Amino acid sequence: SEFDMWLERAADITWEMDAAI
Amino acid sequence: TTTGVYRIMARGILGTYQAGVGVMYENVFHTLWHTTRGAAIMSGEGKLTPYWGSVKEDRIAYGGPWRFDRKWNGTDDVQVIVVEPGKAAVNIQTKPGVFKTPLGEVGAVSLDYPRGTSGSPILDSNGDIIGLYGNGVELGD
Ligand SMILES: [Cl-]
Repeated sequence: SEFDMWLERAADITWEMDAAI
Repeated sequence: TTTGVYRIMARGILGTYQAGVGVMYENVFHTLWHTTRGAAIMSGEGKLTPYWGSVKEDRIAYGGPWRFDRKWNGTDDVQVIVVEPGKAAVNIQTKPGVFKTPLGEVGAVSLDYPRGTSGSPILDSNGDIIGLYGNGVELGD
């Protein structure tokens, strides 16, 4: 059969202020 | 740009699953070695192969050398861009725990997430990536 790996964008690289709050 | 956080998806006998997480930065895809073990990865009709890798360090870079060089100062909180399997990405702010090793002083994230979350990037307040989740961070100014 087939084994494959691939990339799927999940997020920008960024700090989030709300995550602190 | 192509710069960002990516799920490393895999498909085979076990159906489709999230093998891990990685970061595209300065035209290099960074992840943990055990996630891919040096296998090729597709990027839209374009395959990436390992450029540099270390099994013992459990780090691997596709398309160029490891680009991240910033370290944790051992004081300030960091944020992890947590990319869990089957859930939207989220930023989690946390304080790493300092730990001493024979190789040097190290920081590690106390948070616990499922297997395929490994590789989620750890950022400092400047937005610089200082390590990947499941691998930890180094101490330094
Ligand atoms: Cl960690």
